[PDB]
Amino acid sequence: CTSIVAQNSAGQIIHGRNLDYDMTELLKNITIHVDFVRNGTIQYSGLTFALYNGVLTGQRPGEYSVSLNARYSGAYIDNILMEFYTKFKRPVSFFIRDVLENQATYTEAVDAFSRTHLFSPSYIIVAGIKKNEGVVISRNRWSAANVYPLNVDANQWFLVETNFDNWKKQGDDRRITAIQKLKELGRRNFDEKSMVEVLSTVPVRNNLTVFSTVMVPGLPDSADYFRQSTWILP
Amino acid sequence: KLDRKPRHYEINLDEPPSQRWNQVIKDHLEYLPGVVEETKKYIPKPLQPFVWWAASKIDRYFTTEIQEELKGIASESGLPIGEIVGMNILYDVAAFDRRHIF
Ligand SMILES: *[C@@H]1O[C@H](CO[C@@H]2O[C@@H](C)[C@@H](O)[C@@H](O)[C@@H]2O)[C@@H](O[C@@H]2O[C@H](CO)[C@@H](O)[C@H](O)[C@H]2NC(C)=O)[C@H](O)[C@H]1NC(C)=O
Repeated sequence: CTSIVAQNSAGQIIHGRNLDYDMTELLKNITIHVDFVRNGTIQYSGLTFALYNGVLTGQRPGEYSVSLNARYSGAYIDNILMEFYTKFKRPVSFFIRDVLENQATYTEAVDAFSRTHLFSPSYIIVAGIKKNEGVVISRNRWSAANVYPLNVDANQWFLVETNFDNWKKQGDDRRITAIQKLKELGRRNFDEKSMVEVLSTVPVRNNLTVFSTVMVPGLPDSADYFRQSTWILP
Repeated sequence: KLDRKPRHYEINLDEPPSQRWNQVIKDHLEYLPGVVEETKKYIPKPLQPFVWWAASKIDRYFTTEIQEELKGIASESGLPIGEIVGMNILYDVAAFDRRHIF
């Protein structure tokens, strides 16, 4: 998994997301895009898979978009019980969907994802519409959260996150490549097609990549864009 | 080949929750049994007996709305609900292969 958020010079915020899944080819056949509608209006959209009614890559059209990366640290043996415990205590995919349904603004969604409570370790990447409205939320072991927002005035116009931390994070070829590619393309004139170039660079795209998607919640037709922006890889 | 976009669906929140995913399940019914069988293999074997036991207690983890959706999904797919609940809770169990640790 690779989640990217970038704000260009014009102020547009782009959310790119690659989903890497070990059970790659079977999942491609059941990858779907969904519009959740109520009273004839799209409340929120998301990518999911047949049998899964939660959302891990989704958008509140016009307001914000969100993607969740699993977070894998060492000592999987030592902590497996605690991992299963928090996953049952607060189901992750349905928590995300509940936020998309009941939180209307970027600021409201970021606070909901930052509440101090049991939550499975993960990275929640949220993209907005206003300035610096792009954040990586680090859900830590096992109830705290840290936020790392955009700082365009400090020349911090993009955020990239995958699945790891500590040494393994700094050595992730997916994360390193995406950061190099964003710097090559540069902040100015960075658009959704630039995000497509980044997400398609090897090894950001790799043998386990199920789909690549781009979300721009700030667009006046963000729902229409998201409905055709996802690519199931061959 | 050239158009590799995911199929689009509208999930009507005004419909009863047990009926919302009918069309999605009907369109992918061919693939669902193999996905389930292959996903379960990623759960560590020592913890599989616990997952199935805990997953039957569906009323403890989800709102009534989500409960009815999961039950509707299990009815339309013809697959045991405990397995469907387990996969949804262990959202990343098949994302990152960790069976070599066991
Ligand atoms: C998508 O599905 C195809 C379809 O294959 C089968 O379809 C169903 C009837 C059911 O039996 C599924 O479990 C099967 O997958 C997949 O193509 C098959 O891939 C497997 C891989 O080992 C192979 O054994 C089969 O011979 C393949 N069948 C054909 C007709 O080619 C395919 O792998 C899935 N993924 C993608 C990306 O298409």
